[PDB]
Amino acid sequence: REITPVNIEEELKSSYLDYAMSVIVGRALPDVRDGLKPVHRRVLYAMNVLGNDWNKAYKKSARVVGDVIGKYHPHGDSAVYDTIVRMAQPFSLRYMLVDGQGNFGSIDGDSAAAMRFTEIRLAKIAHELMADLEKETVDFVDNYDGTEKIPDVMPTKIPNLLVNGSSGIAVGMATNIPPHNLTEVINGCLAYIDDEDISIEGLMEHIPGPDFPTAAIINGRRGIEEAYRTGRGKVYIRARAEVEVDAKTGRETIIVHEIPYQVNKARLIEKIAELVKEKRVEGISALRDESDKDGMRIVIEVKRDAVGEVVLNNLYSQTQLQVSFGINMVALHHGQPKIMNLKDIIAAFVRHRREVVTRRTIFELRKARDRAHILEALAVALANIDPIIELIRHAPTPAEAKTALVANPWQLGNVAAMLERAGDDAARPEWLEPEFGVRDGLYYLTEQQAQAILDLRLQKLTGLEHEKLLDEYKELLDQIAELLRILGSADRLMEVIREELELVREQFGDKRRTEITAN
Amino acid sequence: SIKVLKGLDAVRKRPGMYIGDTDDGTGLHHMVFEVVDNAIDEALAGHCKEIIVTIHADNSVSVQDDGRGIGVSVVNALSQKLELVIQREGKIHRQIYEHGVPQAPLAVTGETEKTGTMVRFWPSLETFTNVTEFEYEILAKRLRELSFLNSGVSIRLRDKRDGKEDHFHYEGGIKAFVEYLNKNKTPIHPNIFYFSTEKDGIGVEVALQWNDGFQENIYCFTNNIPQRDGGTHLAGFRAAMTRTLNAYMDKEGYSKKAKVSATGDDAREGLIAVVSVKVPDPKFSSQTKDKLVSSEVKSAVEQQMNELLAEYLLENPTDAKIVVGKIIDAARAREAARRAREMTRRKGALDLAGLPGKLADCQERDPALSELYLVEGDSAGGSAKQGRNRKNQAILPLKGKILNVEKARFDKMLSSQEVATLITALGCGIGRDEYNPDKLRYHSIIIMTDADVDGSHIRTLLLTFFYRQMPEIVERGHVYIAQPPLYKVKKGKQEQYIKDDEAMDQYQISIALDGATLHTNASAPALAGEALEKLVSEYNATQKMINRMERRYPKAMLKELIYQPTLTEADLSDEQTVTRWVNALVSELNDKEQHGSQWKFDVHTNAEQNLFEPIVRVRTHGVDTDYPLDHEFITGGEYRRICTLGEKLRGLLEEDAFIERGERRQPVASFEQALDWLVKESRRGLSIQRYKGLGEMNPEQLWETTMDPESRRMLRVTVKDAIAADQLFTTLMGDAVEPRRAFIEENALKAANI
DNA sequence: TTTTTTTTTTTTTTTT
DNA sequence: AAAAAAAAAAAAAAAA
Repeated sequence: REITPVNIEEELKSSYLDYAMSVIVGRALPDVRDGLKPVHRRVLYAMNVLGNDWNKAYKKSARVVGDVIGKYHPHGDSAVYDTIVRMAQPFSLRYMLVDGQGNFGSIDGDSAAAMRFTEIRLAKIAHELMADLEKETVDFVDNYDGTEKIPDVMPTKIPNLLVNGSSGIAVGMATNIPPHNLTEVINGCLAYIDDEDISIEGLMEHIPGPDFPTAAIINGRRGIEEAYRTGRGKVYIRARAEVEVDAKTGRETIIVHEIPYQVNKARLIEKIAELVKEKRVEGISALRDESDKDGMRIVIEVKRDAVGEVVLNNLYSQTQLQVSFGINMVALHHGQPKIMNLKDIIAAFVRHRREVVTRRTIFELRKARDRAHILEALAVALANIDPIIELIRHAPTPAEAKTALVANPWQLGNVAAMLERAGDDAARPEWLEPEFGVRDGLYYLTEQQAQAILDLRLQKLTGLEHEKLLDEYKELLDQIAELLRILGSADRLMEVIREELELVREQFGDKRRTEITAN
Repeated sequence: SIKVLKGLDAVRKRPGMYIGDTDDGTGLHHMVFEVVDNAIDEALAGHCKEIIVTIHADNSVSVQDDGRGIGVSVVNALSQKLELVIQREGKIHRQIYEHGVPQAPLAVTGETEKTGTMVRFWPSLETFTNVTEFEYEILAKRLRELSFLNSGVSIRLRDKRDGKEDHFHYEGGIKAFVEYLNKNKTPIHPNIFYFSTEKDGIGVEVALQWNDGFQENIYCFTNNIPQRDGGTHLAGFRAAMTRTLNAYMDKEGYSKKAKVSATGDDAREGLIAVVSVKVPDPKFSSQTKDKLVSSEVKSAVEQQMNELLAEYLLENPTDAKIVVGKIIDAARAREAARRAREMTRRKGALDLAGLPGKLADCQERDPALSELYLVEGDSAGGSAKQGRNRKNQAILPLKGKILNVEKARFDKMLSSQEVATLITALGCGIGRDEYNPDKLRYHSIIIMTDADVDGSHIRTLLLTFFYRQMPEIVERGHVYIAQPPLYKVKKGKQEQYIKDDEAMDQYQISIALDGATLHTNASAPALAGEALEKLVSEYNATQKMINRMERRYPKAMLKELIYQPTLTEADLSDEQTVTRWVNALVSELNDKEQHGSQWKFDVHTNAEQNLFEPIVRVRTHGVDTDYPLDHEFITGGEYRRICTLGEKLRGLLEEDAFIERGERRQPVASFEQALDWLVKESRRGLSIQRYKGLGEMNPEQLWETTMDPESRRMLRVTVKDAIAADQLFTTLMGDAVEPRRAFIEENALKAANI
């Protein structure tokens, strides 16, 4: 029918549930494993595909935004650029994933330059966030048009969720995770690997609390403990302020050395001015901002008839020098939202690294076995080069040459006999049928091996290349042995994971910025 | 010779997969129509002129031919006998079969030359159940339809048990079809429209005759295959009929005298029509062939109807007068059915009438003959304004997402977006004191948002505005919802518009099964298209269930459980049987393992139920876990679906099984490989165009899809229960978040569950 | 160069 | 105390 009646209840329910599930799964919340939203994941994938390496030259932000919008992200420009701007600026992320050139804003409230002015490049840590992507370590999902494919999750080496934090709003849910120090988070991961039945008290010993990019003070610790036990808690972030007293005269000045997280300095100065004008806060004679690009310095001159400590306490209570940070650790786990505590996040990351390393070893073992098969073909061919060239000359076309090569079993030379029998088993690919290969001192080439022998060039008949093939075969046998050793023992998998985590801690180690105090 | 017996046994093992449902007697008639279809395919080449079908008293069906004279056949495998006599090359030859096994040298001589092959096949009582004899009515109906469609082809029928007879021979063809359809009814004019013009290889035949029943009955065929759901030929037929009749009324001025504009479903009222088409390579929406989706057929039918129906109307003034009188009477009845109303000033070049600048208003001053399209933005507004009907359709583009009036205060409704909406509708909704819905300027308010997630959200916000602020407008049925497509998909000449991702999945399955033949054995006939389609549909349903079960159990184990034998409750009592079953399962899992997982089994002896349940250990990524298949899982319903699909897929692929897609061929070892190959071959020339809103659609594409009343697909918003609607709106759209979270989580769990 | 909405926690105003 | 209203963080829809 042209017109078919629909109830308002069913239409509203279907439309709003589609929107809510779409926002919750896709855009709002992050994934617990790689700690990235789909827009972040697609931006990083587009930059990696373009080749925005940290040591390569910069590229214009417009090119990256157009590449993301055209191929991967169907949701319009000027939000992708906002994501890139937030990822490129150090006062937002504890470890920036984008290396930007130009104006990307400031804590004073200046907006970033337009898309046409700035230039964009990957940070060095973002490469370790995408390590071994080409070794089929993660599942690739299709594009919106089906023309390309995007990773479902990144094979991260950094715990990006705990490290950089997150903040987003879904329809039903809303996530708010603070950033942490990478060294302490890696130490917590190593402690978990050492003892998987580790308590949250031990994880708190290794991870005392969050570490915001803006160095500050965290008043309490009950909020941190509640957040790391239940996944929710309230933290109070204080400003670094000192009532510096003049030696010559009794007048005093309050100098705010550092500011809380996600607090705009311009709005703070404006609000202090508003309170002074309305006389809600007394004792303030003057107000200035003397940030000389050497930190920040907000000078507040106290009057003679004012203690100064009381003025600073009143500024803490009323102004935005104290901010309540409500922790709400909601993230996607197995493609559904879930409130997760510290140990759940660490366990999820370690499971992700287990999966990534196992898939990487499977891919490398398959590649090594295939190359060993091809090298066996080349060695047997160069052992019997004279009858092979005679057969190829006698045949009329390459297809008949391939059929003749496959039909004739080939004698193993002395070099090939010593090479192949030293390898023994554990070098044939799994898919290879038992008919082919060495059988009673006579090789049986496949169609692929005959094709490879036909593709052999005359350069390989030189004396050096046969020794090169022998050495490469020995190296591949050793690599296959090491890969089988990793895939066999469950402890060697954790040895590899621990070595990778220790190397990541060594390369990107950093010191604490925020202080946890007792009050 | 040995290969033939393998094919006959393959057909006879699963006769329902090939011929159809044998229980209700459809298979016997399908066999008869297979033989008759072979005869008619012979007849289409201008050789045969007589097909004497018979129904002997011995429960046997002869299909005689007088034509020209002519693997493993499906028809002779099921039937317990054949009597093949071919009177070719001046000598009569004879062959005898028995369950497909010939017993002769297949070469005999006889007197008289003649032509044609007569085949008396005897259906086997073993394969078919509950229907032994043949219903004369079904064969008579289908043979008469074939006689109508294949004009100038005698089709005798002689029921020898009763002595009945028939002789279907109609040289008129489609005109005879219309006469047969209208013989019981009362046609309103004597002549019958008819043409049989062919163009570009698409032979088209159409006929028409109106009657007094005010019922629509349009039948359509494609290569003598009926289409229940119409298709492109039906759409082109309707478009051409409406265009020609509207142009005729405009030219002669009948409409001005009546002061009423006829539309679709008035011309089609009281209509009998047949639309026979002959495409060389037709394309259907499914293997049932209930809908033709061939893009080339609409244009041919449209052009030929547009020429020849107008030509017929010019040369038949009396019948045109009678049909136009009927259409005028129907239009007058429709006009009388409407609610009272008054004319409204419309925005125009001379007079703007104090309406918004963004309103692209229409020319019709009468509400109930005008429409308003509420679109999402200015680019969508431009795309909709470029393609529309200026007489009827007005456009009022919004600006992104609008206020949530549920959360917002009444005084917060001072936004430019909502004031612009209120001015155009002119219900005076602001204040709830001047709100008079009788002064509504359009009696059709169409929420034509984009076809994506945020379009759905904006649709919900608009529905909140219309339900909360203008509740009587929703009650009276003025609010409509358009359904623009999200995807356009093209394979060379073929083109289709797809609304949802579920429709995209169905379309992908349809291409995968398009022209695909699956052979269980190397020497055996292909499966029926409908049987393979049902197999693939059930397979995808079980795969979706297994994906839902991915957290509880590994996907590999559940996928392997399809091919293993079933484990009933009685099996759980025996220690040995469960051990053998789980050992076979784990060995099969270990053999086909492409990753590092290592599968092991154990059996836990329950002292309460006195059973021996199995456990499936797995060591994946170095993590060891156990998955006991408890008593709940064995009778859980999920395992019932897995077992039913397993019973269907135990032995559908022997060692030498293969599939084909015309020229291309592929041997297969599992149904997964066949499905993957079919999908991969389907997506070769494919190209999907996703529309990120109406600004990416051309105005012609937007007009063809969801602005034309002929091809429109709308929905009227209605309120079944006021209380339930109020509760749902308050929960989903109110200030409190906890009921919204509970609703979302409950629906997520419901989706995860059954 | 500039502006309007959706969405959820959390705080601050302000008004009673 | 109470209750409502406003603003702000980040991904999305829209334009001027």
